[PDB]
Amino acid sequence: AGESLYEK
Amino acid sequence: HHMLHLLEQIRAYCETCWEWQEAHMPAPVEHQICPAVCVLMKLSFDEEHRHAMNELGGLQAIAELLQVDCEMYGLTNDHYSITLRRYAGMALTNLTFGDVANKATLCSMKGCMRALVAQLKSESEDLQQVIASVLRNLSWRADVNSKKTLREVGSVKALMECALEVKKESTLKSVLSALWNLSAHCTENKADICAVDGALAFLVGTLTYRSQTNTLAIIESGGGILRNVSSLIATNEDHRQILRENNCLQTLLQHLKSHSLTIVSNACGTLWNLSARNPKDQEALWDMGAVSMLKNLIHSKHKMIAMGSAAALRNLMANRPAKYK
Ligand SMILES: *C(=S)Nc1ccc2c(c1)C(=O)OC21c2ccc(O)cc2Oc2cc(O)ccc21
Repeated sequence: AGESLYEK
Repeated sequence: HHMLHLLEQIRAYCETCWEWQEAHMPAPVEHQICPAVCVLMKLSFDEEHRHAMNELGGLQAIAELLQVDCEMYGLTNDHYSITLRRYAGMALTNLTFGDVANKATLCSMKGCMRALVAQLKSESEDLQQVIASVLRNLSWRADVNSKKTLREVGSVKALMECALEVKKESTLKSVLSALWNLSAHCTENKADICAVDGALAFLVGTLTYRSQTNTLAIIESGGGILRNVSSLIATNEDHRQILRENNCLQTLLQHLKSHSLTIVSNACGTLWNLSARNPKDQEALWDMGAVSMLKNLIHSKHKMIAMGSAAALRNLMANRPAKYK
């Protein structure tokens, strides 16, 4: 899935 | 200097809470905490501001604020408590994003990790989405200790049990994103997913998910979890039967036609494991037309699509049914 900043 | 002012207000409140915890109730609304953390939530998006937080110990202060509030109020429906936990978790997500040290630090704080996992049962699905986003970054590129800690706290079974009762798509994306990262760590993480009751039925259901917006996020995530755990399901007759009665193999063949390279790659990987050591599902794939569809993908430009389609074709071609020829 990977990494990410917050899904705003 | 302005961020130090904000972080000190949090740490001052955290110390006020621990003074009460040793004795026995301080409220966050009186100390003006939710506005302070709301600024830090917004400041955590910028990269230069994150470097300033990491020097001043911003991840430790925000994590302990989230920790202590969960321990005090529990699983409350209070707006001020939930909104505080939302803005705190959103900051931790950004701080954990692309920082191996910060991933290890938040994992090592085992009091906070237990406090995080417990919030997945909360009534607010927005809070479930924020908690799942933190666990996504922690599970991604986890060190040996961080992997072991995530298994210890029981994030795998908590997220899968949560995923069944999720309604909104934004929440469901973050939860399945975390489970896909968690499933790739070890064989025992894969077993915990399959061990949850009605979990495999849900993951087959996500393959034909009707999305609200024009995105293939839920199918990729759900099928991506299925690809990882299919090695364990391949050596298990009971789990195979759950896939048959929900039409899994027939769905995974339709996924080969998809324009999304992730969906095709996940399908070929799932069909690799399921095609081996099972005459029943082998004969089913021959009848549904797997050999033709897989023969189209053997000459693909990408590695995993070409490897998975060829390997699954090898298993089917090696074990031809008596019906054919
Ligand atoms: C969330 S509801 N509001 C919010 C969060 C973060 C930011 C803003 C509003 C804004 O005006 O831009 C920032 C922001 C967002 C995304 C990225 O990639 C960088 C960034 O930069 C900064 C720096 C600050 O000192 C304050 C706010 C924002």
